[PDB]
Amino acid sequence: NPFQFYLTRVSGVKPKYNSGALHIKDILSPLFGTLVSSAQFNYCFDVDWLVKQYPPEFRKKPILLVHGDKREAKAHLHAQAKPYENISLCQAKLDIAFGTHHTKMMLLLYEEGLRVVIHTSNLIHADWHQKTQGIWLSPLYPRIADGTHKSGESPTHFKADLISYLMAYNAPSLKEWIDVIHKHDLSETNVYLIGSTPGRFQGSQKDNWGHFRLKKLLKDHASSMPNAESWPVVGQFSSVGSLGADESKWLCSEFKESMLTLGKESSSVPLYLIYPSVENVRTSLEGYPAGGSLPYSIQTAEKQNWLHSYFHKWSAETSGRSNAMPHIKTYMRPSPDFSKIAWFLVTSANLSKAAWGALEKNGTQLMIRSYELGVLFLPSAFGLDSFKVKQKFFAGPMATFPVPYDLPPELYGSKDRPWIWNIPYVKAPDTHGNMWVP
Ligand SMILES: O=C(O)c1ccc(Nc2c(-c3ccccc3)nc3ccccn23)cc1C(=O)O
Repeated sequence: NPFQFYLTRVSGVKPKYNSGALHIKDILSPLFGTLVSSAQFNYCFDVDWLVKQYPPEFRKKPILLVHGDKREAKAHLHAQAKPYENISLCQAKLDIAFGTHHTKMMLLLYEEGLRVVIHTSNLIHADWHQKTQGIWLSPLYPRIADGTHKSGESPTHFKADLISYLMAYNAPSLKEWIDVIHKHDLSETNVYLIGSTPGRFQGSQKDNWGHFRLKKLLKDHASSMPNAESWPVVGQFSSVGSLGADESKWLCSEFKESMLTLGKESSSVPLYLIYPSVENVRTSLEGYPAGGSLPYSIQTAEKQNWLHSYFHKWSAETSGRSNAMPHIKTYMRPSPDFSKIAWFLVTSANLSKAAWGALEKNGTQLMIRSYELGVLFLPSAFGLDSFKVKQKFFAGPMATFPVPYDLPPELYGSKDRPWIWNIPYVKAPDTHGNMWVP
């Protein structure tokens, strides 16, 4: 397959549903390369667990942890890492209030080349155990011969865009990794990078990040088809921010408008949002504890009940993962009968203004609070007009895209409610016999 899009292994499903999946131990194995150095960008870290995921022969190679923690949280992380002299830490600046470092990425420098892994999992045991998570694996990028002058650039501009993303941190440990990337040939990359970094962007910078970055890529590298207004937008996420008092404030004004862009010329497009119901969580492999990783607070939800009429259940029979709660985030543009898609994005970005950006200053400035990172699959980058949806995720033409959940999405029933993590659920017990008492 050309897409190199994987799910994480789920403990408890039948082997046929883990055949093409990846555990973190697989990603870090010597079969993927002989490790020299690695950088782990993430939100949450269990350092003791993380080091055990590297092969024993590689556990003393340098590791850089890129994080957003401050004050006591930062001290706790440093305390976690001090037993390991090979671990350095880089604190990503978060100068806008309520931002987080939410990017999940591995930079893996080998004796044989370089690999980039952009994924959705925190570096803790539970995120790789029984959750639905996504992984994009880059090709093995060879080193450019010393003395040779070539760009090493892809038709999707991935090398320059990844360097641009890392430059935004303004961090000396990441300048080292920028120099490493400069020395490698990334020309085989067929995905577009979509990043978010904190800031207020206007003018030439407005299209660099967040949902304006997505809009720019869809304008430049997708084509609008007849009946485009009938191709829905699907968003699928594990957290929801405060979106405003009605859909006109952000969701259906600037976010949806970016998502429905196709081609270069100048809305009744259906919008499907997939987010676990209480019942999805209760009957999940983890039970109610799965909702500890679906952080939608009652305070936020009570101010936007209008939003929940967009919500659809999690269902993933296609990948055997209906009971493996999603921590992957995905966005895509299917055809009206869900048999094709115009594009697919896997990312760390949840459904929030912090992650995607919100327009400010009379529409001239895009303000982003957080770091986020994802990769965009466009048919044009594969010589295609659209992708055909693979009918079974782990089944066999290779030009069909493996969508990891069921289509069409199923609307919440009248008795369903969105998972809200800080209220109790004491009416029916979960798969482990327990209630939920926050
Ligand atoms: O992707 C996701 O679902 C996700 C969502 C939120 C998040 N950070 C976070 C948490 C928190 C704290 C402890 C345990 C779980 C979440 N609380 C707040 C409050 C405000 C802003 C961010 N917050 C991290 C992730 C991730 O998994 O990276």
